[PDB]
Amino acid sequence: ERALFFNYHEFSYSFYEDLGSEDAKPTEHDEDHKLCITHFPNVYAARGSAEFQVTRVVRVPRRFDESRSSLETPQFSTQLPGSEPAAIVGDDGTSFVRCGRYDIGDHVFGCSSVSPLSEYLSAAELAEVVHRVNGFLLREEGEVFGWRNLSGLLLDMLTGGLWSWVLGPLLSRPVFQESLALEQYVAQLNSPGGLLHERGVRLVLPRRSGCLSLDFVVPRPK
Amino acid sequence: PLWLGVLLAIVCPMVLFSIFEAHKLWHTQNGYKVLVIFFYYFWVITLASFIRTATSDPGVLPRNIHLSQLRNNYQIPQEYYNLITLPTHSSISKDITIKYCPSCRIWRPPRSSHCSTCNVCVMVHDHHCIWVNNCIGKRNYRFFLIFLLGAILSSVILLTNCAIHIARESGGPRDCPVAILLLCYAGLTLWYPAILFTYHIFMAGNQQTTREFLKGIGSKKNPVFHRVVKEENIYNKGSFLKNMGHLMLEPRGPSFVSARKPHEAGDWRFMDLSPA
Ligand SMILES: [Zn+2]
Ligand SMILES: [Zn+2]
Repeated sequence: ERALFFNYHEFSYSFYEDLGSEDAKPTEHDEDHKLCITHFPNVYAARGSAEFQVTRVVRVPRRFDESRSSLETPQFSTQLPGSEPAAIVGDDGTSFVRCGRYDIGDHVFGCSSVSPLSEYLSAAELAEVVHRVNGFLLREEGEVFGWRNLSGLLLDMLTGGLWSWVLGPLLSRPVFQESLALEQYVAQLNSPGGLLHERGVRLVLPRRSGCLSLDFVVPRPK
Repeated sequence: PLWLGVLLAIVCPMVLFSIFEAHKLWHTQNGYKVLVIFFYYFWVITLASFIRTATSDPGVLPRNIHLSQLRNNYQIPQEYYNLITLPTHSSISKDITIKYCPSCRIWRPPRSSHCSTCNVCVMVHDHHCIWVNNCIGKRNYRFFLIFLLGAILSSVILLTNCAIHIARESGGPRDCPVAILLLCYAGLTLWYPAILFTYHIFMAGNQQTTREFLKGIGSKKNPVFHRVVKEENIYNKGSFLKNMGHLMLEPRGPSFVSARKPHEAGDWRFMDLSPA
Protein backbone atom coordinates (compact mmCIF):
# COMPACT_ATOMS: atom_id res chain seq x y z
CA GLU A 1 0.00 0.00 0.00
CA ARG A 2 3.00 2.25 0.57
CA ALA A 3 3.68 4.57 -2.36
CA LEU A 4 7.15 4.07 -3.80
CA PHE A 5 9.64 6.92 -3.90
CA PHE A 6 10.89 8.09 -7.29
CA ASN A 7 12.95 10.92 -8.73
CA TYR A 8 10.15 13.47 -8.91
CA HIS A 9 12.17 16.07 -10.80
CA GLU A 10 12.17 14.18 -14.09
CA PHE A 11 9.41 14.63 -16.65
CA SER A 12 8.89 12.84 -19.95
CA TYR A 13 7.94 13.76 -23.51
CA SER A 14 7.00 11.97 -26.73
CA PHE A 15 7.55 14.62 -29.45
CA TYR A 16 11.33 14.60 -29.89
CA GLU A 17 14.08 13.88 -32.42
CA ASP A 18 15.88 10.53 -32.42
CA LEU A 19 19.65 10.29 -32.76
CA GLY A 20 21.71 8.65 -35.50
CA SER A 21 20.06 10.43 -38.44
CA GLU A 22 20.80 14.09 -39.13
CA ASP A 23 17.31 14.45 -40.65
CA ALA A 24 15.39 13.48 -37.51
CA LYS A 25 12.05 15.28 -37.15
CA PRO A 26 9.69 15.42 -34.14
CA THR A 27 7.44 12.36 -34.22
CA GLU A 28 5.45 10.26 -31.76
CA HIS A 29 7.14 7.06 -30.59
CA ASP A 30 6.34 4.09 -28.38
CA GLU A 31 6.51 4.58 -24.63
CA ASP A 32 9.55 2.29 -24.49
CA HIS A 33 11.35 5.01 -26.49
CA LYS A 34 9.82 7.93 -24.58
CA LEU A 35 12.15 10.80 -23.75
CA CYS A 36 13.01 11.50 -20.11
CA ILE A 37 14.52 14.83 -19.06
CA THR A 38 17.30 14.29 -16.54
CA HIS A 39 19.75 17.23 -16.59
CA PHE A 40 18.43 20.77 -16.25
CA PRO A 41 19.53 24.32 -17.16
CA ASN A 42 22.30 25.68 -14.96
CA VAL A 43 20.61 28.01 -12.49
CA TYR A 44 23.93 28.77 -10.78
CA ALA A 45 25.41 30.66 -13.75
CA ALA A 46 24.66 33.99 -15.36
CA ARG A 47 22.84 33.84 -18.68
CA GLY A 48 24.90 34.26 -21.83
CA SER A 49 28.16 33.36 -20.09
CA ALA A 50 30.42 30.45 -21.07
CA GLU A 51 29.75 27.96 -18.27
CA PHE A 52 26.04 28.28 -19.01
CA GLN A 53 26.76 26.82 -22.46
CA VAL A 54 29.28 24.31 -21.08
CA THR A 55 27.48 22.92 -18.01
CA ARG A 56 24.20 21.31 -16.99
CA VAL A 57 22.90 20.72 -13.46
CA VAL A 58 21.89 17.32 -12.08
CA ARG A 59 19.76 17.32 -8.93
CA VAL A 60 19.92 14.70 -6.20
CA PRO A 61 16.39 15.06 -4.81
CA ARG A 62 15.06 15.35 -1.29
CA ARG A 63 13.94 12.10 0.34
CA PHE A 64 11.64 11.40 3.27
CA ASP A 65 11.72 7.64 3.98
CA GLU A 66 15.16 7.25 5.55
CA SER A 67 15.29 8.74 9.06
CA ARG A 68 13.00 9.87 11.86
CA SER A 69 14.20 13.44 11.28
CA SER A 70 13.59 13.57 7.53
CA LEU A 71 10.51 15.79 8.01
CA GLU A 72 11.84 18.57 10.24
CA THR A 73 15.41 18.71 8.88
CA PRO A 74 16.32 18.18 5.22
CA GLN A 75 17.80 14.83 4.25
CA PHE A 76 18.79 13.90 0.71
CA SER A 77 18.59 10.57 -1.08
CA THR A 78 21.75 8.47 -0.94
CA GLN A 79 21.12 6.75 -4.29
CA LEU A 80 22.17 7.65 -7.80
CA PRO A 81 19.19 9.08 -9.74
CA GLY A 82 18.02 6.08 -11.72
CA SER A 83 18.03 3.42 -9.01
CA GLU A 84 15.00 4.58 -7.03
CA PRO A 85 12.30 1.97 -6.27
CA ALA A 86 9.92 3.63 -8.75
CA ALA A 87 12.31 4.73 -11.48
CA ILE A 88 12.12 3.70 -15.12
CA VAL A 89 14.45 0.85 -16.09
CA GLY A 90 15.91 0.54 -19.58
CA ASP A 91 17.88 -2.05 -21.50
CA ASP A 92 21.33 -0.51 -20.99
CA GLY A 93 20.90 -1.15 -17.27
CA THR A 94 22.49 1.47 -15.03
CA SER A 95 24.58 3.52 -17.49
CA PHE A 96 23.55 6.60 -19.45
CA VAL A 97 23.12 6.29 -23.22
CA ARG A 98 22.04 9.10 -25.53
CA CYS A 99 18.63 8.32 -27.05
CA GLY A 100 16.99 11.49 -28.38
CA ARG A 101 17.02 15.28 -28.51
CA TYR A 102 14.71 17.89 -27.00
CA ASP A 103 14.64 21.58 -25.94
CA ILE A 104 16.73 24.51 -27.27
CA GLY A 105 20.46 23.92 -27.36
CA ASP A 106 19.93 20.46 -28.89
CA HIS A 107 20.56 18.72 -25.59
CA VAL A 108 20.81 14.93 -25.68
CA PHE A 109 18.69 12.83 -23.33
CA GLY A 110 18.33 9.12 -22.73
CA CYS A 111 15.06 7.22 -22.95
CA SER A 112 15.41 5.89 -19.38
CA SER A 113 15.49 7.51 -15.95
CA VAL A 114 19.26 7.18 -15.60
CA SER A 115 21.36 10.30 -15.09
CA PRO A 116 24.59 11.47 -16.76
CA LEU A 117 26.06 11.67 -13.25
CA SER A 118 26.53 7.91 -13.67
CA GLU A 119 29.37 8.74 -16.07
CA TYR A 120 31.42 10.33 -13.26
CA LEU A 121 30.50 9.02 -9.80
CA SER A 122 29.70 5.54 -8.54
CA ALA A 123 27.08 4.33 -6.09
CA ALA A 124 29.49 3.94 -3.17
CA GLU A 125 31.15 7.33 -3.67
CA LEU A 126 27.81 9.12 -4.01
CA ALA A 127 26.51 7.35 -0.91
CA GLU A 128 29.55 8.44 1.09
CA VAL A 129 29.40 12.09 -0.02
CA VAL A 130 25.66 12.36 0.52
CA HIS A 131 25.86 10.69 3.93
CA ARG A 132 28.53 13.13 5.09
CA VAL A 133 26.57 16.16 3.93
CA ASN A 134 23.44 14.71 5.56
CA GLY A 135 25.22 14.42 8.88
CA PHE A 136 26.58 17.94 8.59
CA LEU A 137 23.13 19.39 7.91
CA LEU A 138 21.62 17.47 10.82
CA ARG A 139 24.23 18.57 13.36
CA GLU A 140 24.00 22.12 11.98
CA GLU A 141 20.26 22.43 12.55
CA GLY A 142 20.55 20.63 15.87
CA GLU A 143 18.04 19.21 18.32
CA VAL A 144 15.14 21.06 19.89
CA PHE A 145 15.96 20.36 23.54
CA GLY A 146 19.70 20.77 23.09
CA TRP A 147 21.89 23.31 24.82
CA ARG A 148 22.75 25.27 21.67
CA ASN A 149 19.13 26.06 20.82
CA LEU A 150 17.85 26.30 24.39
CA SER A 151 20.58 28.69 25.55
CA GLY A 152 20.08 30.78 22.43
CA LEU A 153 16.34 31.00 23.02
CA LEU A 154 16.64 31.66 26.75
CA LEU A 155 19.06 34.56 26.42
CA ASP A 156 16.99 35.84 23.49
CA MET A 157 13.85 35.81 25.63
CA LEU A 158 15.77 37.57 28.39
CA THR A 159 17.17 40.42 26.28
CA GLY A 160 14.00 40.85 24.22
CA GLY A 161 15.31 40.26 20.73
CA LEU A 162 18.75 41.75 20.86
CA TRP A 163 21.21 38.96 21.63
CA SER A 164 20.75 37.19 18.32
CA TRP A 165 20.54 40.53 16.49
CA VAL A 166 23.34 42.88 17.62
CA LEU A 167 24.82 42.01 20.99
CA GLY A 168 25.63 38.34 20.44
CA PRO A 169 27.77 38.48 17.29
CA LEU A 170 30.20 40.86 18.99
CA LEU A 171 31.10 38.51 21.83
CA SER A 172 31.52 34.87 20.74
CA ARG A 173 33.58 33.51 17.83
CA PRO A 174 33.49 29.68 17.87
CA VAL A 175 29.73 29.00 18.13
CA PHE A 176 29.43 29.27 14.33
CA GLN A 177 31.71 26.31 13.63
CA GLU A 178 29.25 23.97 11.90
CA SER A 179 28.38 26.30 9.02
CA LEU A 180 32.06 26.80 8.22
CA ALA A 181 32.56 23.06 8.78
CA LEU A 182 30.07 22.13 6.06
CA GLU A 183 31.51 24.86 3.86
CA GLN A 184 35.03 23.51 4.30
CA TYR A 185 33.91 19.94 3.59
CA VAL A 186 32.15 20.87 0.36
CA ALA A 187 34.98 23.18 -0.72
CA GLN A 188 37.44 20.36 -0.10
CA LEU A 189 35.41 17.87 -2.14
CA ASN A 190 35.37 20.53 -4.87
CA SER A 191 39.00 21.65 -4.58
CA PRO A 192 41.91 20.09 -6.51
CA GLY A 193 42.78 16.72 -5.06
CA GLY A 194 39.17 15.79 -4.34
CA LEU A 195 36.85 13.03 -5.51
CA LEU A 196 34.39 15.34 -7.25
CA HIS A 197 37.13 17.64 -8.54
CA GLU A 198 39.21 15.01 -10.32
CA ARG A 199 36.21 13.61 -12.20
CA GLY A 200 34.92 16.93 -13.56
CA VAL A 201 31.89 17.41 -11.29
CA ARG A 202 31.36 20.42 -9.04
CA LEU A 203 29.12 20.50 -5.97
CA VAL A 204 27.28 23.52 -4.57
CA LEU A 205 26.65 24.31 -0.93
CA PRO A 206 23.16 23.33 0.23
CA ARG A 207 23.14 26.79 1.81
CA ARG A 208 23.13 28.48 -1.60
CA SER A 209 20.62 26.18 -3.27
CA GLY A 210 17.99 26.82 -0.61
CA CYS A 211 18.66 23.40 0.94
CA LEU A 212 15.82 21.93 -1.10
CA SER A 213 17.96 19.85 -3.49
CA LEU A 214 21.59 18.68 -3.66
CA ASP A 215 22.90 19.95 -6.98
CA PHE A 216 25.86 18.72 -9.01
CA VAL A 217 26.93 21.01 -11.83
CA VAL A 218 28.40 18.64 -14.42
CA PRO A 219 29.71 19.37 -17.94
CA ARG A 220 26.90 19.68 -20.46
CA PRO A 221 26.63 16.07 -21.64
CA LYS A 222 27.02 15.26 -25.31
CA PRO B 1 0.21 51.63 6.94
CA LEU B 2 -0.85 49.69 10.03
CA TRP B 3 2.41 48.99 11.85
CA LEU B 4 2.69 52.65 12.87
CA GLY B 5 -0.51 52.23 14.86
CA VAL B 6 1.05 49.51 16.98
CA LEU B 7 4.32 51.42 17.28
CA LEU B 8 2.44 54.42 18.64
CA ALA B 9 0.49 52.16 20.99
CA ILE B 10 3.82 50.77 22.24
CA VAL B 11 5.69 54.06 22.68
CA CYS B 12 2.77 56.09 24.07
CA PRO B 13 2.44 54.56 27.59
CA MET B 14 6.17 55.03 28.16
CA VAL B 15 5.94 58.77 27.62
CA LEU B 16 2.74 59.14 29.64
CA PHE B 17 4.41 57.21 32.47
CA SER B 18 7.81 58.95 32.31
CA ILE B 19 6.43 62.50 32.16
CA PHE B 20 3.78 62.27 34.87
CA GLU B 21 4.34 59.24 37.10
CA ALA B 22 7.95 58.10 37.13
CA HIS B 23 8.86 60.74 39.69
CA LYS B 24 6.23 60.23 42.42
CA LEU B 25 7.12 56.54 42.65
CA TRP B 26 10.85 56.93 43.38
CA HIS B 27 10.62 58.90 46.63
CA THR B 28 6.93 59.18 47.54
CA GLN B 29 5.89 55.72 48.87
CA ASN B 30 3.01 55.69 46.39
CA GLY B 31 4.75 52.78 44.68
CA TYR B 32 7.75 50.50 44.52
CA LYS B 33 11.06 51.12 42.77
CA VAL B 34 11.15 47.42 41.92
CA LEU B 35 7.85 47.85 40.08
CA VAL B 36 9.04 50.93 38.19
CA ILE B 37 12.22 49.13 37.14
CA PHE B 38 10.34 46.01 36.05
CA PHE B 39 7.91 48.06 33.98
CA TYR B 40 10.68 49.85 32.13
CA TYR B 41 12.56 46.59 31.54
CA PHE B 42 9.53 44.78 30.14
CA TRP B 43 8.68 47.77 27.97
CA VAL B 44 12.18 47.78 26.49
CA ILE B 45 11.81 44.05 25.83
CA THR B 46 8.49 44.56 24.06
CA LEU B 47 9.69 47.41 21.86
CA ALA B 48 12.93 45.66 20.91
CA SER B 49 11.16 42.41 20.07
CA PHE B 50 8.48 44.18 18.03
CA ILE B 51 11.15 45.94 16.00
CA ARG B 52 12.88 42.57 15.64
CA THR B 53 9.76 40.76 14.44
CA ALA B 54 8.97 43.59 12.04
CA THR B 55 12.44 43.60 10.47
CA SER B 56 13.41 39.91 10.61
CA ASP B 57 13.62 37.19 8.00
CA PRO B 58 10.62 34.81 8.01
CA GLY B 59 12.74 32.14 6.34
CA VAL B 60 12.11 32.74 2.65
CA LEU B 61 13.35 30.27 0.10
CA PRO B 62 15.29 31.32 -3.00
CA ARG B 63 13.52 31.54 -6.34
CA ASN B 64 13.91 29.65 -9.62
CA ILE B 65 16.05 27.00 -7.91
CA HIS B 66 14.03 24.39 -9.83
CA LEU B 67 13.71 25.49 -13.41
CA SER B 68 12.61 22.98 -16.02
CA GLN B 69 13.13 24.15 -19.59
CA LEU B 70 13.89 27.35 -21.46
CA ARG B 71 11.23 26.73 -24.11
CA ASN B 72 7.88 28.44 -24.68
CA ASN B 73 9.09 31.36 -22.55
CA TYR B 74 9.95 29.13 -19.58
CA GLN B 75 6.81 27.00 -19.69
CA ILE B 76 6.14 24.53 -16.89
CA PRO B 77 5.81 20.90 -18.05
CA GLN B 78 2.76 18.73 -17.41
CA GLU B 79 4.13 16.36 -14.76
CA TYR B 80 5.01 19.32 -12.53
CA TYR B 81 1.39 20.42 -12.07
CA ASN B 82 -0.26 17.46 -10.35
CA LEU B 83 0.57 16.50 -6.78
CA ILE B 84 3.34 14.07 -5.87
CA THR B 85 2.90 11.60 -3.02
CA LEU B 86 6.05 10.32 -1.31
CA PRO B 87 6.50 7.76 1.47
CA THR B 88 7.61 8.66 4.97
CA HIS B 89 9.43 6.43 7.47
CA SER B 90 8.19 2.96 8.36
CA SER B 91 6.81 4.34 11.63
CA ILE B 92 4.57 7.19 10.45
CA SER B 93 1.70 5.37 8.79
CA LYS B 94 0.72 8.25 6.47
CA ASP B 95 2.40 9.30 3.25
CA ILE B 96 3.12 12.94 2.44
CA THR B 97 2.18 15.18 -0.46
CA ILE B 98 4.32 17.71 -2.30
CA LYS B 99 3.52 20.47 -4.78
CA TYR B 100 5.29 22.73 -7.29
CA CYS B 101 4.75 26.43 -6.67
CA PRO B 102 4.50 27.92 -10.20
CA SER B 103 5.52 31.42 -9.06
CA CYS B 104 8.89 30.79 -7.40
CA ARG B 105 9.42 27.58 -9.41
CA ILE B 106 10.61 25.47 -6.49
CA TRP B 107 9.32 22.16 -5.14
CA ARG B 108 7.84 23.33 -1.86
CA PRO B 109 9.30 21.58 1.18
CA PRO B 110 6.69 20.21 3.59
CA ARG B 111 4.77 22.87 5.53
CA SER B 112 5.92 25.76 3.33
CA SER B 113 3.49 28.15 1.72
CA HIS B 114 3.20 31.14 -0.60
CA CYS B 115 2.44 34.69 0.50
CA SER B 116 0.40 36.60 -2.07
CA THR B 117 1.58 39.95 -0.68
CA CYS B 118 5.37 39.65 -0.36
CA ASN B 119 5.41 37.06 -3.18
CA VAL B 120 7.79 34.60 -1.51
CA CYS B 121 7.50 31.03 -0.22
CA VAL B 122 7.97 30.95 3.54
CA MET B 123 9.40 27.84 5.17
CA VAL B 124 6.90 27.03 7.92
CA HIS B 125 4.14 29.49 7.13
CA ASP B 126 1.84 30.65 9.91
CA HIS B 127 0.14 33.78 8.53
CA HIS B 128 0.91 37.23 7.15
CA CYS B 129 0.62 39.40 10.24
CA ILE B 130 -0.49 42.84 9.04
CA TRP B 131 0.36 44.71 12.24
CA VAL B 132 3.96 43.52 12.39
CA ASN B 133 3.80 43.72 8.56
CA ASN B 134 5.61 40.41 8.03
CA CYS B 135 5.03 36.72 7.46
CA ILE B 136 5.35 34.75 10.69
CA GLY B 137 7.49 31.89 9.44
CA LYS B 138 9.95 29.56 11.14
CA ARG B 139 12.92 31.83 11.81
CA ASN B 140 10.96 34.55 13.63
CA TYR B 141 8.13 32.64 15.31
CA ARG B 142 10.04 32.79 18.59
CA PHE B 143 10.28 36.56 18.23
CA PHE B 144 6.55 36.87 17.57
CA LEU B 145 5.85 34.85 20.71
CA ILE B 146 8.31 36.92 22.75
CA PHE B 147 6.46 40.02 21.57
CA LEU B 148 3.09 38.71 22.68
CA LEU B 149 4.50 37.64 26.05
CA GLY B 150 6.25 40.94 26.64
CA ALA B 151 3.08 42.82 25.79
CA ILE B 152 1.07 40.79 28.29
CA LEU B 153 3.67 41.25 31.02
CA SER B 154 4.19 44.97 30.45
CA SER B 155 0.45 45.57 30.51
CA VAL B 156 0.03 43.63 33.75
CA ILE B 157 2.93 45.41 35.44
CA LEU B 158 1.71 48.85 34.37
CA LEU B 159 -1.75 47.88 35.59
CA THR B 160 -0.56 46.89 39.06
CA ASN B 161 1.68 49.98 39.21
CA CYS B 162 -1.17 52.35 38.42
CA ALA B 163 -3.44 50.44 40.81
CA ILE B 164 -1.06 50.70 43.76
CA HIS B 165 -0.64 54.38 42.90
CA ILE B 166 -4.35 55.21 42.75
CA ALA B 167 -5.00 53.21 45.91
CA ARG B 168 -2.44 55.11 48.00
CA GLU B 169 -3.05 58.73 46.96
CA SER B 170 -4.88 60.59 49.71
CA GLY B 171 -6.19 63.57 47.74
CA GLY B 172 -8.58 61.35 45.79
CA PRO B 173 -8.85 60.67 42.06
CA ARG B 174 -9.28 64.42 41.55
CA ASP B 175 -5.49 64.94 41.52
CA CYS B 176 -4.23 62.05 39.34
CA PRO B 177 -6.23 61.61 36.13
CA VAL B 178 -3.26 60.36 34.14
CA ALA B 179 -3.02 57.31 36.40
CA ILE B 180 -6.62 56.44 35.53
CA LEU B 181 -5.92 56.98 31.83
CA LEU B 182 -2.93 54.64 32.01
CA LEU B 183 -4.98 52.10 33.96
CA CYS B 184 -7.68 52.08 31.29
CA TYR B 185 -5.18 51.86 28.45
CA ALA B 186 -3.38 48.97 30.14
CA GLY B 187 -6.63 47.14 30.82
CA LEU B 188 -7.53 47.59 27.17
CA THR B 189 -4.22 46.44 25.68
CA LEU B 190 -4.02 43.48 28.06
CA TRP B 191 -6.88 41.65 26.34
CA TYR B 192 -5.97 41.19 22.68
CA PRO B 193 -2.39 39.95 23.24
CA ALA B 194 -3.71 37.49 25.84
CA ILE B 195 -6.35 36.24 23.41
CA LEU B 196 -3.74 35.81 20.67
CA PHE B 197 -1.35 34.01 23.01
CA THR B 198 -4.02 31.57 24.18
CA TYR B 199 -5.12 30.94 20.60
CA HIS B 200 -1.53 30.18 19.64
CA ILE B 201 -1.04 27.86 22.62
CA PHE B 202 -4.15 25.91 21.67
CA MET B 203 -2.99 25.78 18.04
CA ALA B 204 0.54 24.59 18.82
CA GLY B 205 -1.01 22.05 21.17
CA ASN B 206 -1.88 19.90 18.15
CA GLN B 207 1.02 20.83 15.84
CA GLN B 208 -1.07 23.18 13.73
CA THR B 209 0.04 26.47 12.27
CA THR B 210 -2.72 29.04 11.88
CA ARG B 211 -2.79 28.49 8.12
CA GLU B 212 -3.28 24.75 8.68
CA PHE B 213 -6.06 25.39 11.18
CA LEU B 214 -8.01 27.79 8.98
CA LYS B 215 -7.52 25.35 6.11
CA GLY B 216 -8.78 22.31 8.00
CA ILE B 217 -11.77 24.34 9.19
CA GLY B 218 -13.40 22.98 6.03
CA SER B 219 -17.03 24.00 5.58
CA LYS B 220 -17.60 24.93 9.24
CA LYS B 221 -16.90 28.65 9.67
CA ASN B 222 -16.44 28.72 13.46
CA PRO B 223 -12.85 29.88 14.15
CA VAL B 224 -13.25 29.76 17.97
CA PHE B 225 -14.56 26.41 19.26
CA HIS B 226 -13.42 24.01 16.55
CA ARG B 227 -11.97 20.74 17.82
CA VAL B 228 -8.28 21.68 17.69
CA VAL B 229 -7.27 17.99 17.59
CA LYS B 230 -7.10 15.78 14.49
CA GLU B 231 -6.19 12.15 13.81
CA GLU B 232 -4.12 12.53 10.61
CA ASN B 233 -1.31 14.76 11.88
CA ILE B 234 1.90 13.45 10.35
CA TYR B 235 3.81 15.95 12.49
CA ASN B 236 2.28 14.79 15.78
CA LYS B 237 4.60 13.97 18.67
CA GLY B 238 2.40 12.45 21.35
CA SER B 239 1.22 15.05 23.85
CA PHE B 240 0.31 18.69 24.33
CA LEU B 241 3.61 19.45 26.05
CA LYS B 242 5.83 17.94 23.38
CA ASN B 243 3.75 19.46 20.59
CA MET B 244 4.15 22.93 22.09
CA GLY B 245 7.85 22.33 22.60
CA HIS B 246 8.45 21.21 19.03
CA LEU B 247 6.38 23.97 17.42
CA MET B 248 7.29 27.07 19.44
CA LEU B 249 10.92 26.27 20.31
CA GLU B 250 11.89 25.14 16.82
CA PRO B 251 15.51 25.71 15.79
CA ARG B 252 15.98 28.68 13.50
CA GLY B 253 18.49 27.13 11.12
CA PRO B 254 20.60 28.93 8.54
CA SER B 255 19.30 31.85 6.50
CA PHE B 256 18.90 31.14 2.81
CA VAL B 257 18.59 34.69 1.44
CA SER B 258 21.64 36.94 1.75
CA ALA B 259 24.60 38.49 -0.07
CA ARG B 260 22.77 40.36 -2.82
CA LYS B 261 25.25 41.39 -5.53
CA PRO B 262 22.89 42.68 -8.26
CA HIS B 263 25.81 43.44 -10.62
CA GLU B 264 25.43 40.00 -12.20
CA ALA B 265 26.80 37.95 -9.29
CA GLY B 266 24.36 35.30 -8.13
CA ASP B 267 21.65 35.75 -10.75
CA TRP B 268 18.50 33.76 -11.70
CA ARG B 269 17.37 34.18 -8.08
CA PHE B 270 16.33 37.80 -8.66
CA MET B 271 15.21 37.92 -12.30
CA ASP B 272 11.44 38.19 -12.69
CA LEU B 273 10.93 34.96 -14.62
CA SER B 274 7.13 35.14 -14.55
CA PRO B 275 5.34 34.01 -17.73
CA ALA B 276 4.79 37.68 -18.64
ZN1 LIG C 1 6.15 30.60 -4.45
ZN1 LIG D 1 3.65 38.08 3.51
